[PDB]
Amino acid sequence: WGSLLQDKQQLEELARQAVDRALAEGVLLRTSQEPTSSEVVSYAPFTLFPSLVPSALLEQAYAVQMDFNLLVDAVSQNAAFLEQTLSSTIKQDDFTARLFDIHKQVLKEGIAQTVFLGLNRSDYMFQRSSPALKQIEINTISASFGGLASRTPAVHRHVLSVLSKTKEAGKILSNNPSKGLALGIAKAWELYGSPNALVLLIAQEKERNIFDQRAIENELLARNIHVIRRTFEDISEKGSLDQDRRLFVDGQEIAVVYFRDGEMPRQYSLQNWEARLLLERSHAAKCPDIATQLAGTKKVQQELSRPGMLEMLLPGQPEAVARLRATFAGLYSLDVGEEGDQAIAEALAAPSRFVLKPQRGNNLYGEEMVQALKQLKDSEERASYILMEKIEPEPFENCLLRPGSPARVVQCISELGIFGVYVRQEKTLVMNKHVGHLLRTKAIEGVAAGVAVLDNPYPV
Amino acid sequence: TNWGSLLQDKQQLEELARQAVDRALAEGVLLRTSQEPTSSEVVSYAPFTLFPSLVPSALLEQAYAVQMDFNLLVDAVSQNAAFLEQTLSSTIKQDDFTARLFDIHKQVLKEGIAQTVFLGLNRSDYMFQRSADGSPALKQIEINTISASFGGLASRTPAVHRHVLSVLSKTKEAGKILSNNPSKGLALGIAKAWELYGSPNALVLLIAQEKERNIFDQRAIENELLARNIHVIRRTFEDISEKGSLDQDRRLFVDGQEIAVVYFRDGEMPRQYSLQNWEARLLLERSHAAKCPDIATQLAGTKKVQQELSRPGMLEMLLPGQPEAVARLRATFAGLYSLDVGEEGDQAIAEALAAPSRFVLKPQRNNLYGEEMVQALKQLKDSEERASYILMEKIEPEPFENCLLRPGSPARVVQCISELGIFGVYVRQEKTLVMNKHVGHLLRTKAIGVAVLDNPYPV
Repeated sequence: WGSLLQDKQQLEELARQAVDRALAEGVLLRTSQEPTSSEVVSYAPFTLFPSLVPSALLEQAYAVQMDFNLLVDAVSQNAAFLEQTLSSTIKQDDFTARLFDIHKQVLKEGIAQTVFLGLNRSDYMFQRSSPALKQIEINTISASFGGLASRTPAVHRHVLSVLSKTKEAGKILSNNPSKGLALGIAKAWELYGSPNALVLLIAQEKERNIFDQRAIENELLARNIHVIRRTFEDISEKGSLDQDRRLFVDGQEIAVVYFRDGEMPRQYSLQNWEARLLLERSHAAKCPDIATQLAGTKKVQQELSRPGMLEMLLPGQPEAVARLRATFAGLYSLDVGEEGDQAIAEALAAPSRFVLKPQRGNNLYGEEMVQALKQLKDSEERASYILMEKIEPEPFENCLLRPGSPARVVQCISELGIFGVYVRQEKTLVMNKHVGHLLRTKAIEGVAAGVAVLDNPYPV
Repeated sequence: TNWGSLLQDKQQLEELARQAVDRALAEGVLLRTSQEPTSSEVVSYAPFTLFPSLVPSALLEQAYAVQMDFNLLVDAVSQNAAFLEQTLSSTIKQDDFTARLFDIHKQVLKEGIAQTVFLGLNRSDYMFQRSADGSPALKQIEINTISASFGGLASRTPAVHRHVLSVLSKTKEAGKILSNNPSKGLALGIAKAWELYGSPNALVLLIAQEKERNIFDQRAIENELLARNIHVIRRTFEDISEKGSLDQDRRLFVDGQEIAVVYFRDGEMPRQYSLQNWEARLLLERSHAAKCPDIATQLAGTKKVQQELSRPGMLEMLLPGQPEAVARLRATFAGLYSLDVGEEGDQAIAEALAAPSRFVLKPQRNNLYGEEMVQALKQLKDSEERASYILMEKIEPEPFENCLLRPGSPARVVQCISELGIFGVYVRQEKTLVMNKHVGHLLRTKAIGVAVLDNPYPV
């Protein structure tokens, strides 16, 4: 479809068509100027065209989501695994220490909730081996863009239709993760067993991605389930527990706490840490619970790759273990010791093969990674980082539409996300599924730079 | 209302307003800002009401029931050269805008009309007058025969009002909001004209200025056409001057592509035309393409034609043997008065000078009330420019309370009045009427500032 654009004039004309359709379809962010206000909005950056994705790789990513849901839930329930895995990390990293301290406090007091759920997103890249599916990470707190991802297929159908490619417009895959994500919260709300109780959505006041979050709220409203949006500071001021640890905000009972904040250390303060502890101690279901946020950390991801580790967490499930392990790339501990020393030495000698990732645009490549490794080698801070195999997908051409940037065709690579939803009542899994996908695409330079834009996986 | 009376403090109102605005944005109820009217990189919501305003079912039904009569009336006017010439003979001597529209109309009649396909997308607007008995009566403000607006955004607002009522657990009331999709019906009129034109590869040409806040409303019509494999190009009058060309059969080409339908979303006001833009308007009118509207149909929507249509026996002359249609049309007419030279115009001027509260002064080309109207009438009485104005009965609906949401303005409950619009679509091949229908409604509400989008809640 690229060949049909004669020059920059035709490209800019098609880009204008795409942008106006994206806005009409609700593919929206607040402005960076006014992240607290909907009095002006922009479009969420997205690709002019849907990017080609081999059907086998998309199928493989879908086929392992229920395994990842079981694995994260198994990790969240294994106090010894979490403590052994994170012991060195919590000594160095204040953020992980504070999350772990809340986990320890609620384990000590006893878990108040009987309803557990996860809304997550497992992210992959296509490694040049033929392409192979390899996991970047799994996002177990504030799994984003399921709302906007439900709105972009119509935009790509519009762009292909403008070019009279109506057969190709029809091959774009329908995608509605926001319905599935909402249905996970709705199931947890039903199991909590208070018809008048609310869903509490924790979000900071500065939230450019509010429309993505409102999509989940709109789906719950359609099912007569009401959401209140509150900050951690609002919970510090107004939240409290009754004698049975039921959570009340503004006199209203809370059934489900849905986090869309609390993933990064700068989002906290003393009062916000106090609020996170109050929420975790409550009888409300948490999405995620504190142990499940810990299950999504880089150090857990690295330790899950150790020989025999998956078998220990998922006993007697060889097919599930095989599907999970197939997605694992090289993951290396940088902890003090000979093994961490070898990984540092390998990355100093061949920096193009590795990425340095803090326990958390913070990843380091090339010369910046080499400078950081020289500083980390004789620092106990080395426990707060992992090294990973650099995944280099085959670049391809697309046009990344972002406000303030002229429409230009550039070399790109993608990240494929699968949205997972599971719900457990006590020890019993009642829901475990995939609910849709997210393709995001970034310009290369080879290191991906700029923020990833929304895309759709065109099946080939 | 059951919903309105739950909002007792400013914090409650502001919280519900935030819910409304976020849902409106998600539903594509969008408008460019006044300061960035050429760019879609930063936009906002089209102003709208927090709640749907109460509208008597009988008045909505009456407005729908007269639309097909208005479509016949405007089409009949457009085809009656003698009626247009007699009606506007004094107007064209004084008003440059009417003179230039009329001159194109005359040049095309003299050359011969090239198109064989005709259509109108229009919007007939009403207010609810307090009648003698105290019961409201439906009275026409005007009919918009060029660039009939907001049928795209009106297709998107019902979901917003359902959301607001659902937040308040008023799900029965959310269910009673009327479904409304004028965007689809308006596009289907263009699609019918495109089918009758008979060129599978011909385009719809949408004429629009580069400075266009209401682009999203316009795109809704384009989206509906694209769903039916009909393609739109947006061009300015300046683009048509540069690139528009006719073949020996007066087929219109832009960038080598044939044009089946010219859909005007510009050209309703004099300030939109340079001399080059008037040349472009003539080129388009001379072409074989269907025009929405044709120049005669734009003239059919003007204030002077509106007033002359109220003369005794005039409807009967334009719509012979149609007594039930004539009665439905005439029922909606308020007082409309010529200000042309002569005793009658003198009588209207004297009545308004003496009792200004009863009247509004309206230009043919900016409506004047009270003291401002009196000063203007003193200046117009001994001026030939009186031919460029009509006097109209002042319609004062019963005020009611609602909350008008506008970007950058605080949420406030204020006294309001509404205008109810009905969208009309008709398509004709030569003498054969192929489509004639209503396709939806538009309720707009204003503080007693800008009219905001609303929905008529049936009572």
